[PDB]
Amino acid sequence: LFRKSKLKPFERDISTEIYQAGNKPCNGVAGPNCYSPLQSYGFRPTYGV
Amino acid sequence: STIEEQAKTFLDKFNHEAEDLFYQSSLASWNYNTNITEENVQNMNNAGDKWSAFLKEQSTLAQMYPLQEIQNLTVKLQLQALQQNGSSVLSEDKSKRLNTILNTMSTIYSTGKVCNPDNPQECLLLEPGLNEIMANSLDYNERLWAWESWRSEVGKQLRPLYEEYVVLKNEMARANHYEDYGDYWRGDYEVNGVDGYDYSRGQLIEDVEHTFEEIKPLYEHLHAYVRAKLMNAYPSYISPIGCLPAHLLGDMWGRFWTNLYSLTVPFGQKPNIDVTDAMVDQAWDAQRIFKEAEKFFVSVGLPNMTQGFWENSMLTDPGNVQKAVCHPTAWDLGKGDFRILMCTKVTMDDFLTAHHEMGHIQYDMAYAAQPFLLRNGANEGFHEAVGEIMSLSAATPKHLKSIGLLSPDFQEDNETEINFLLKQALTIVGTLPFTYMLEKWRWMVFKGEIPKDQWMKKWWEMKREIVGVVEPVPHDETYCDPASLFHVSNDYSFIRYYTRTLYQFQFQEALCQAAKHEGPLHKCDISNSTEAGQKLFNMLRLGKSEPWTLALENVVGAKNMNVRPLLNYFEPLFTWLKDQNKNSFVGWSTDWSPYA
Ligand SMILES: *[C@@H]1O[C@H](CO)[C@@H](O[C@@H]2O[C@H](CO)[C@@H](O[C@@H]3O[C@H](CO[C@H]4O[C@H](CO)[C@@H](O)[C@H](O)[C@@H]4O)[C@@H](O)[C@H](O[C@H]4O[C@H](CO)[C@@H](O)[C@H](O)[C@@H]4O)[C@@H]3O)[C@H](O)[C@H]2NC(C)=O)[C@H](O)[C@H]1NC(C)=O
Ligand SMILES: *[C@@H]1O[C@H](CO)[C@@H](O[C@@H]2O[C@H](CO)[C@@H](O[C@@H]3O[C@H](CO)[C@@H](O)[C@H](O)[C@@H]3O)[C@H](O)[C@H]2NC(C)=O)[C@H](O)[C@H]1NC(C)=O
Ligand SMILES: *[C@@H]1O[C@H](CO)[C@@H](O[C@@H]2O[C@H](CO)[C@@H](O)[C@H](O)[C@H]2NC(C)=O)[C@H](O)[C@H]1NC(C)=O
Ligand SMILES: *[C@@H]1O[C@H](CO)[C@@H](O)[C@H](O)[C@H]1NC(C)=O
Ligand SMILES: *[C@@H]1O[C@H](CO)[C@@H](O)[C@H](O)[C@H]1NC(C)=O
Ligand SMILES: *[C@@H]1O[C@H](CO)[C@@H](O)[C@H](O)[C@H]1NC(C)=O
Repeated sequence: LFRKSKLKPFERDISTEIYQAGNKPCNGVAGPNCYSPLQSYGFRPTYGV
Repeated sequence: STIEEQAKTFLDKFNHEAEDLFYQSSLASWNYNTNITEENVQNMNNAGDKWSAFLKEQSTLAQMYPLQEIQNLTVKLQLQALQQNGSSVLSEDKSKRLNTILNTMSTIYSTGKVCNPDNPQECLLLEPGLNEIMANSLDYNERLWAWESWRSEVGKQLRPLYEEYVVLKNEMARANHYEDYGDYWRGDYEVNGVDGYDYSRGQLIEDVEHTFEEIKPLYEHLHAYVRAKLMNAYPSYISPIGCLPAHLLGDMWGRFWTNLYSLTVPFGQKPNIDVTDAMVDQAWDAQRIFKEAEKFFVSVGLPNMTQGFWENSMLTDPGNVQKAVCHPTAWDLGKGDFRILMCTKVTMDDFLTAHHEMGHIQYDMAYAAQPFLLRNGANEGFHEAVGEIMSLSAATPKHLKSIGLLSPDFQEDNETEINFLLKQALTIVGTLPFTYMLEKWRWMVFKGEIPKDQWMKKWWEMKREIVGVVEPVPHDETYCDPASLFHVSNDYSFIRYYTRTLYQFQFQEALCQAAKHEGPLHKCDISNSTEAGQKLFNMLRLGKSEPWTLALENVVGAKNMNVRPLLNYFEPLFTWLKDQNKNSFVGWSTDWSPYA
């Protein structure tokens, strides 16, 4: 959901680091302006197309 | 970097969690509503607790972004809504006290019961018997006694609790920057930051008054005709110049005048329009009705329902052990799931209610692409107006003839149109003064200008002034008459039932203009038209992304609500009533009192 920059074609990225957005570096911990980069889908049979 | 990017990041996260949490809570609520069991209640409680807690922490976290550094004006709305709708300011003891007070209000309204005099043997509740008695029974003494007894047994208990509740809500409003809780309600229509479209909170008040200045003659002529007709039913009790007794309006509070149609039919000899027998002959079931509604919706160009809607929604009462509430509702669980919850009988009223609810479902589907915090109508009134405009065209004789329920041999002349317009009038026009009166009284009491010891005193004084209805039994300050109203006890804004009505006749008159229709306004259809469909859809898809003044402009062409279409709708009825009221006095006298 969050990356510093874009991706070159045919590329993969697996690194998981806390994406700092605020000016203060939060030293890789969860908190304000410091979100984990990997989100999660939620799948249930009752969803719509 | 700058505040804008950080706010955008925070919103991009918040939407993602909010979707899933809302889905879980709504699914739990639906599961309880279609399956009434204690564990379903527990699941509802858990899901609601999680949702409320999450909203609370998000409201706490959102405070770090000052709102004066946002110029996109789209992030600002989302930030404002999130900050407002989850912020608590009262102390813990006061907060739990208010929660207990509200729970007590709901419990006492649900559990209230009154029964026959000097006989504690058998007793009944408001919904089963009292409503039927006030809608059907013509006994003067029975209706008067029941009306007095319910108020005596409810408002007297509810008075001091309301006295504490108003104070607590007042300090809640004072803690924020609003002047009072009435201003907190009025802030819904507030519009700021846009040139040529700004709407101030106070202005609304003035506007309402101006509107009520123009609809007075129609209401008073209808009142005179109603008084003249009810003279026949109860000659001794009703005065030719006094206000009507409060216990002879066909319901508990006089909110609707529908029940008096049989007692006030203009031409009883002529047959009434009805299709119930026709549907019975053709062996109509629920799915046929809903498919007909869907075809009507398609015929204007709007897309029709998904497969999940047909599979998941339920339309017939399960019966047996499976018990569920049969109040018609349109659920939008989010994430692409829309359902309708209602129990269907083979009647014309259910046939119209199907269209009415499908309108809400289509409106919900319209703005699915907007962000989560902006998935709502432009104000509290647009949603109801959209859901109600279609029921008008659904019941027109032309649509019935095209569908085929009405025989082609049917004809139209004076009496049919007059009866239809009058039946519509006793439902639409009558409720406006009552709603305006209630809203104005609550505004005044929250303003604090009226002392407690005059609460009842003013309440009836304005009732004889505007509504033109006199109480049949005197009451002291012990009673709390407004507390007997369901919406007042449950803390619901009631002004939306006045802005909605004046909206809908603005919409219809617009669409019939685009449909190139000619003739009387009340005989209009938009089945084949498509320009009206796309024009409506253009406003429907907006959601909350724009000020409601702009949205109203994009459909009709005005920046404010107007009363002219409403009067234009009922103009033939106005002329006929003016003709009929030649020998009847117009205007009620406030000096008369039924109890000597
Ligand atoms: C900010 O937070 C507030 C409160 O926390 C939220 O406010 C709620 O908004 C919803 C959406 O409008 C309100 O829901 C509406 O309630 C009306 C009140 O009806 C009550 O009584 C009937 C019985 O007569 C019950 O069946 C019902 O459940 C209520 O208890 C309903 O009448 C409305 O239904 C209308 O629309 C449906 C289609 O949706 C039609 O089918 C119906 O016929 C009817 O016309 C509607 O359900 C809710 O009441 C508000 N809460 C309060 C406390 O007022 C905001 O949504 C929230 N904003 C955010 C998160 O952005
Ligand atoms: C206020 O903020 C919102 C959201 O941050 C801005 O909306 C964004 O507008 C841009 C273009 O105006 C959209 O870019 C478009 O993206 C699509 C792909 O989704 C692409 O196909 C288009 O060619 C275009 O690049 C962007 O998607 C949109 N944001 C969202 C969330 O939809 C808005 O512009 C801001 N207001 C002002 C005045 O700038
Ligand atoms: C919208 O178009 C449909 C399609 O023709 C109309 O349905 C026809 O209505 C006439 C009566 O006017 C019937 O004789 C036909 O049998 C109907 N055709 C079908 C396929 O059902 C419908 O009447 C139009 N809507 C309006 C308001 O005129
Ligand atoms: C309703 O709840 C009961 C209790 O768990 C459950 O057994 C049943 O499957 C649910 N659904 C229906 C339709 O009864
Ligand atoms: C309406 O539903 C029918 C199936 O009954 C489908 O063929 C049609 O495409 C739908 N209308 C639209 C606009 O998709
Ligand atoms: C009934 O309608 C006709 C229309 O031609 C009109 O001439 C007549 O005056 C009307 N009668 C009443 C009582 O409204």
